[PDB]
Amino acid sequence: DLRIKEIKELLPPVALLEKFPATENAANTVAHARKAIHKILKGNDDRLLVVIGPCSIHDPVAAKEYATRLLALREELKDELEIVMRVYFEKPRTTVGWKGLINDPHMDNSFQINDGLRIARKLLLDINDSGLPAAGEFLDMITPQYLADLMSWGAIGARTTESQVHRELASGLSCPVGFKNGTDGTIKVAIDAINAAGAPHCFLSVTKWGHSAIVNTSGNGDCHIILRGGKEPNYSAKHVAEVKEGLNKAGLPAQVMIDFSHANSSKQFKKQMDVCADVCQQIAGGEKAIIGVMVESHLVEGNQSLESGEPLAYGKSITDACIGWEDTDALLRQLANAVKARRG
Amino acid sequence: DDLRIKEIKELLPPVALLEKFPATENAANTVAHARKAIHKILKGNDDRLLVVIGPCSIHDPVAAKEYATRLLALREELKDELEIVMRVYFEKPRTTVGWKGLINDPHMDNSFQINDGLRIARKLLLDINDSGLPAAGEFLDMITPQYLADLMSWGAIGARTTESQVHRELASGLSCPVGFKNGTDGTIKVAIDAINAAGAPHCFLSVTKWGHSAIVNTSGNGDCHIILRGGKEPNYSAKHVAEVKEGLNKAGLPAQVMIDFSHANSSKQFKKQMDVCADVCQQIAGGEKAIIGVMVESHLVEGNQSLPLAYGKSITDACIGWEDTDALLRQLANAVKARR
Amino acid sequence: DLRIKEIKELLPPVALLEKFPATENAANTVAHARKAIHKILKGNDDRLLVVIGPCSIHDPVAAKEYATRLLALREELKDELEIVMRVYFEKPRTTVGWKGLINDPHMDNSFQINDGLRIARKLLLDINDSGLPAAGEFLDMITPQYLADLMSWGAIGARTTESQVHRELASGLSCPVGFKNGTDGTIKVAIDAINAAGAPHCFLSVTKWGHSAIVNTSGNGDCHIILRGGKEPNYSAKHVAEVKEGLNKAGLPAQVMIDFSHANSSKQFKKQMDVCADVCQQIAGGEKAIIGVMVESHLVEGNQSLESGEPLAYGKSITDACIGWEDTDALLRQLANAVKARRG
Amino acid sequence: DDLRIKEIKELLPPVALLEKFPATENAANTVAHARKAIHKILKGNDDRLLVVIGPCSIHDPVAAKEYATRLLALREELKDELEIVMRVYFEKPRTTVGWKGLINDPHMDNSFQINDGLRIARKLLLDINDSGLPAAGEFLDMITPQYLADLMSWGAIGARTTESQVHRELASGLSCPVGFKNGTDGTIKVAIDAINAAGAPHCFLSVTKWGHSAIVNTSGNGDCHIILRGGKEPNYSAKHVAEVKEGLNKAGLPAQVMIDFSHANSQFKKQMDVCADVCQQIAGGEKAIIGVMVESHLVEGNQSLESGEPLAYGKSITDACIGWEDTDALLRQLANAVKARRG
Ligand SMILES: OC[C@H]1O[C@@H](O)[C@H](O)[C@@H](O)[C@H]1O
Ligand SMILES: OC[C@H]1O[C@@H](O)[C@H](O)[C@@H](O)[C@H]1O
Ligand SMILES: OC[C@H]1O[C@@H](O)[C@H](O)[C@@H](O)[C@H]1O
Ligand SMILES: [Mn+2]
Ligand SMILES: [Mn+2]
Ligand SMILES: [Mn+2]
Ligand SMILES: [Mn+2]
Repeated sequence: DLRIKEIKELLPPVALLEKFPATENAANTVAHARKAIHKILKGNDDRLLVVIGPCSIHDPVAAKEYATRLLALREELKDELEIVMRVYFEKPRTTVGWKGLINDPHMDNSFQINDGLRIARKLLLDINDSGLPAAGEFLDMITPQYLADLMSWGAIGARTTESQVHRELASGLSCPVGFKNGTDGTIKVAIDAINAAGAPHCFLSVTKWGHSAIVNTSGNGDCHIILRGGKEPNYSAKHVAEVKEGLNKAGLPAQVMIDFSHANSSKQFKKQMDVCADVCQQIAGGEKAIIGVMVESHLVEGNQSLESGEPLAYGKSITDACIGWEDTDALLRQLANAVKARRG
Repeated sequence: DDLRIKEIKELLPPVALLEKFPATENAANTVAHARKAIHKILKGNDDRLLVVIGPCSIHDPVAAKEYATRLLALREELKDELEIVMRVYFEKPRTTVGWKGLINDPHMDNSFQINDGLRIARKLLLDINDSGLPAAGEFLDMITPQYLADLMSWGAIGARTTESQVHRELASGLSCPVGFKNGTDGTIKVAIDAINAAGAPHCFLSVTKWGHSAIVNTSGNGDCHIILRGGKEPNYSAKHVAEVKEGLNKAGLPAQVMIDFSHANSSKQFKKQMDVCADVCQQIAGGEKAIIGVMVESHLVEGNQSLPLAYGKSITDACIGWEDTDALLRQLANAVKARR
Repeated sequence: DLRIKEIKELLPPVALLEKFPATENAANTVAHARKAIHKILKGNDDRLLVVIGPCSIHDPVAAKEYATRLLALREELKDELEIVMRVYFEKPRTTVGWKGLINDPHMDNSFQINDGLRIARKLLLDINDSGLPAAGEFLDMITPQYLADLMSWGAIGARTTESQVHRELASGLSCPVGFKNGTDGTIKVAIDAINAAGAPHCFLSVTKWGHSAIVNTSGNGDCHIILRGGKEPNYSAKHVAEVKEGLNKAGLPAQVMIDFSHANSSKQFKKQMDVCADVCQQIAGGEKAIIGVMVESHLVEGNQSLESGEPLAYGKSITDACIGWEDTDALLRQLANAVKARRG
Repeated sequence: DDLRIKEIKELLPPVALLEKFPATENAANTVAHARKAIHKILKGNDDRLLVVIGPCSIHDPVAAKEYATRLLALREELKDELEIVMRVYFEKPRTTVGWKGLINDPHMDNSFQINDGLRIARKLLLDINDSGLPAAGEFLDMITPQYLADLMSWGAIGARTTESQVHRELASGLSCPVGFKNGTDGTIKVAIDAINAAGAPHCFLSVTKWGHSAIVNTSGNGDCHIILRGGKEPNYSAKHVAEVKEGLNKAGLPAQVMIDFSHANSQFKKQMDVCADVCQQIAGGEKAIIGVMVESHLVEGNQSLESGEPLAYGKSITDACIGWEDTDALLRQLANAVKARRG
């Protein structure tokens, strides 16, 4: 082990589950949201799943204010929207940068992972306990053991849709799971992923106790595609119809989640509003295959760079740029009205 | 919690397999020598060719040992041209579902006797290395590596996981050199990004030799390289090799490549492997120095079969047989002779 | 494992440490009480260490009511007495019986030890946070990692004083440790234990992660004897003189803690008051060797049987009989008066 | 706080030693048959005598295997009268300090190479059982047994821990029979309590074969008995045996004893005198004596490890033992006393 420079103690998941147990409210929130999303995926509910929130969480105070504002819209638009808050801790990049809230909660490159896990789990508990469901991103096979019991929906990392170990992971998760399409806009890997995750699997994994074990999963039938764009945006009606034809040819439900950001928005946060406009039209004219959307959203629009010896703007992303609260309110109201038009 | 987790069973920790199956002196010397040789080839201070060759997947230790005894003869004969390393792959990534290799399911009956699989796999790897033959594997599983990596002289991150951050992290901490396949579509960038990440230090969650999760800090691995394995069309041609060399130079990496003759470079047809050998041999005989290694899917008997089984025949991808193997290795040795 | 019927999961110490961390005041209570006892054992404080409280804890509610009453007397008498509450979670039996709160918190042979550890640590934390230090018998080889950081003083029981694993345990404990003499009255085993515990040791133990490990200890110089009687009581001046000589002969300071209960009362709880009368007269008369006493004390006197199935009376021991609160108050004032007269 | 904890180092979990040194078929058969034979002697359906004999402590695996081969000859030959089991103890519980034994200090230099020592001790136990000779251990810790107890056909709880609840818990869950030494006052009440305690089921914390702590439940071990080892005076006479028997009957326990010829009942050669008295009792019809314990080595006596001089071969570095010639004689005497008791 000449390339392993140090090994350091890691709190076991049981220690974070005992320090931060789900309240009865928190567990009810997760349970209710997982069932609602399942009913939507089965086609038995016609509401739209909306996953919306910051690119990444770097400040629990701002995240709790965001959650309060979002929860108010969630109660008001519940007839049309199943609103879930995006609670992502890290923005994966090949480029250098902040490794996110779990790795580096103090944002200073100290890799204080035990602190990060405590802060992240406590934030998830508080949001769920307030009544707002949470959506997560699964980047690795160890982190989910500390947090997934507070997640109502998750996304597998776009760079690991094709990976057997991430698919094995999805097949045993208690929540619905979204797989992003290919970076060139094709959907073949994502369909392979939905199929693989829907099968039972046996593989190695760390347990709640911090020990590796052999685990058997049931398979996960609540997996769906996330359209995030290829070279160009792929949110249009032509693209949606192509993806629906692929999903039918593959014997899968012809339903999609559309990610309004990044490639689909051309990497300018404001263009999420344009994607909204298009997708709302598709929903208002009777598109039932669009069962969800994902939006990058924060209190304060835009973004900022993390800098040594310097304070940061409150509520503003330190990773990718997000729409701010005003646009977020308008966007949610637009989608709600679109869901209405489609129904009567 | 755990409504899709059906069962949780005990798993031997790496320390028990390391204690049951300690490296002999001979196995350890084999691994060290082979790592130094591949490092020398990668530093450019050796004109020989790294040849990673053998079954697509191990599924029968007895046939594997016959193949190794046969391959060891040629490794010895062709020492001055080739650094021959046997494919000993215990883990197989599926396009969707299927048999995942000896470790996951040694009895090939969906009994998933992974403690058995680890015992069998380690014993096989130890005997091979102990006979003097170095070994190569794909590192797919995040947990299994600690049971075997000390007996591995070279590793691969598959095409379907080259883009994975956890695999890049694992590579940053391995004691052996590592090849990264190109993407399934043929994309070269993902692999260049993996090489850059694997050479950097990382800090991440992982599992110790005691079976416990821990925080690990790695040093970074400078001995990583790309493996051309094809996309929609093959990418072994001199044109593709030139393009990849220009990409590596742009990325500030050494302009060096290993060429996988199988998978999408052979269009999943085992005989095209000899066709690619012919084409690749020409590049090497004409002075191409950027080709530092190749990989070939080879077995005792050619072709493949579905999962009693036929002896010497692959139960995953189709392989060339022993006779075409001998001929291929001699073709590569001759091309190396000519290059210098 | 033919005689092993079942193996069940156990929360690791870090889980209990994370769920119930020491407050600042709890940690201050432990640090100050250990320092004050060390000062007494070094000869630099003339006050009396008093370890007093229930034979066993079986009910947090009565334990906390008790703690409030004792805290008020610790505050009023602290110029004379260092009062430390008996908070015993583990009981050694002559053959079989209820082993205490941790082993069987619901007192019904359901052995819900994970519950018992949660209950026990929460209670220890509440008592220390209130300002009252706590004493415990260290019987089990695994439980200490869940509690020792909240213990200001520990006892190795008469039945285990001779035990090498218990001496090793003591050699690595952060708190002072008393060794009872043997059940037949033998003094030499406690003297040997003190000497063994003062040396460093290397032995197998379990870590805060719940894994077995090799540990090295520094040795514990804050060990002393506890006189608990034998076939006959051994609290009297004749016996104290013999023990001081025996300690000096073995190169140990002539210092003793006197247990008023167990064999020194012939298991008759009211006689603790007679032991008290005699020891107070020793202390008031000038006996410096008596640096501590121990007393079995509860809200209500006497004891009661678990086996009858009757609902338990409040504040009343289910193990050895104890003096009630009124006797306890009179006893603590007697001891404080004796210490004052010893100084005068 | 951990002020008095200087260092924490890695420990192989039992599964690692079990995987490196698995029981052969022969070792397993030896353990099973010896345990069943001792159960039959304790239930009173075999008239043979349990003989636990061998070095006070094992410090040299080579010498132990030679003694084991020598004793194995005597086992087969006297097998109709005696169930011979080798004493394979790794340490001498020492009043307060000294050489700590093979598991702690296999290299005998205070380097505490416990992982080495566990390997060496499991390998020794495996080889001895595999050859056909059962082995007897002393259970001092609650972690060591997990590495070794499957290769043990009988065990003793140390006299300094007979009273200890945690060692009684351990006994209640052991797969082999267990003896409890008397106290030191030569009294038997703590040992009677230990047999009653260990006979009951318990629930308690223990370390598993995976090296993790867990909650275990046990069934209770009905195969426990007393060992008479003396105190300030020897307790091996027929008078003492009669007192112990009335005490066990009064407590509702089977009236049977094991007599330890050494220690306080002992002067290593006085063990030969205790054999002399014990044989007279057994020949004269004493059924209650179901076993004996004898400290024996290749070479009689003992010797000091803190001298700086090379140790003699096959000679104890702890308590003094009888040597091989006296060992053959004692065993034949016991076989003859058992013959006289029977026919
Ligand atoms: O500081 C929180 C910020 O939230 C924004 O959405 C809002 O426009 C700002 O006025 C400010 O309240
Ligand atoms: O949240 C912890 C995770 O952090 C990621 O950045 C990393 O890729 C994983 O290996 C894991 O350590
Ligand atoms: O066999 C190892 C044992 O060694 C003993 O000397 C010690 O008292 C035990 O704690 C245990 O470490
Ligand atoms: Mn983003
Ligand atoms: Mn293949
Ligand atoms: Mn009591
Ligand atoms: Mn001895």
